Amino acid sequence: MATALYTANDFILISLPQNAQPVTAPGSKTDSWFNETLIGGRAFVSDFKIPEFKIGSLDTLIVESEELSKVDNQIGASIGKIIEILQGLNETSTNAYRTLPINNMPVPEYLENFQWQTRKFKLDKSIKDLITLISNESSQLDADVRATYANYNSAKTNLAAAERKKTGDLSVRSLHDIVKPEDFVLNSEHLTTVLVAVPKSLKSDFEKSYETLSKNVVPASASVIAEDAEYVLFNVHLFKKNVQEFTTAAREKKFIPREFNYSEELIDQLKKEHDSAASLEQSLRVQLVRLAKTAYVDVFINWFHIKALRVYVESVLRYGLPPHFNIKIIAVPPKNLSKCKSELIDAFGFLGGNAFMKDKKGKINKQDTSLHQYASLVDTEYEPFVMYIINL
Amino acid sequence: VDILNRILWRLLRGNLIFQNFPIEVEKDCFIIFTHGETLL
Amino acid sequence: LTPNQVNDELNKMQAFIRKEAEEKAKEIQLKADQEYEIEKTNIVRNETNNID
Repeated sequence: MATALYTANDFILISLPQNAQPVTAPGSKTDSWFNETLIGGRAFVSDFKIPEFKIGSLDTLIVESEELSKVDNQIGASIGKIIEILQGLNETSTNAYRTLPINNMPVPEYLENFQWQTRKFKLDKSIKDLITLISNESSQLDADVRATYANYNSAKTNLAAAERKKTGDLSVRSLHDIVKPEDFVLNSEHLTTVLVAVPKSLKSDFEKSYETLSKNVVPASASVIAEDAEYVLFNVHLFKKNVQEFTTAAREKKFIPREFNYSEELIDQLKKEHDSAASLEQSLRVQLVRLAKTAYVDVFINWFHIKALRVYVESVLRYGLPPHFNIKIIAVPPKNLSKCKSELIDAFGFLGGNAFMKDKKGKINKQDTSLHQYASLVDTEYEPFVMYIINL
Repeated sequence: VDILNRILWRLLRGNLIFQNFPIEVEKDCFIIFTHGETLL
Repeated sequence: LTPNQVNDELNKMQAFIRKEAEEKAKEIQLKADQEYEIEKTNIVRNETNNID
């Protein structure tokens, strides 16, 4: 191949009747065929057989298929969102979660020990409540991941804002990193403090002009309390009446006043705000990685159960007998997907019926056209035997 | 006729034997054979 | 199609028709054995209560 990159184990799920025979190799059993014949003998075939549950009716069988198709999508949507997040943060491999161990066992091996797993799910529950149950668990786990990720972005916004106050640039920068009683006045009846943000060139001009700029200004009040890289920050002490006159006269000169006035409760509340933002984001990040791996293993088990159930159910509907159906899951080596899909189609397709058989073989992963991509849902083409292609 | 064939083939995954015979606006007949229940 | 394809689909059909019938009927008479016990006990217990 070269129309798609694979570097992680790919899976095709098939279910076939246990009386079947391949016509691509007549004189073979289906099980023997998978191991020996299929893609140059390099196919790894894994067990995936599950037994009978309790089926409502034939009538009920129809309702179950429809739901299974829908829940399978929905879980698939969720598991993709969890993986996209873990990948996005780059604090956990981006190069795994396609063949990253579930229950600390390699993924093709995990499927090999997958025979219908128990977490809360038993073979003596009804099929309708297993379809429902599973979906409820998957939706809860994802909604949790979405909320904590939502919270983590609101926390990033707060940490940037707070930081800017702590040292940024004077157009919103509020002071609390300078706390001196020699640069600010407090407990004062006549005096107040106005901070003036001044361009670096203009610093000399400010130093000369300020006392005479407004009337009634404390002289030798100019001190550089803070400095950024574009602006210089000065403290000026003056009369409360005269603050209006300074802000206005200063703007004409091309100085930018920063309205700040010294009070203890503001200074303390700016430092706390910065502190709580940092603490909130850091807690959220660890919680976000821990939660996403734990949620991921549970949803993986949930998803494969719907795929196992579904393929069995769809077999039961289309073929009827035999009551137990031969399900295998085949782990395909990278870039041998195209060859795999074709050999199974040729061999088993005849069982589904000649009407069912369409040629549109091939695969386009680029958005140039939307033909050449099998799914029973579309009227454009159909799978010719119960086959799902699973791409992690 | 073709869009009804495609919609019934996408609804019932396979599971049908669809014919058509032209009635001789132009019209057409159809036989479906919905093999089963719960979608009838 | 093939005649052969069509006969496999004919066996499969009668299999599906049969499946629906055993599975529904099996449920209906099991509930009826349960209805029997409850109901019979109930009628008697009322009248014996009156007799007392």
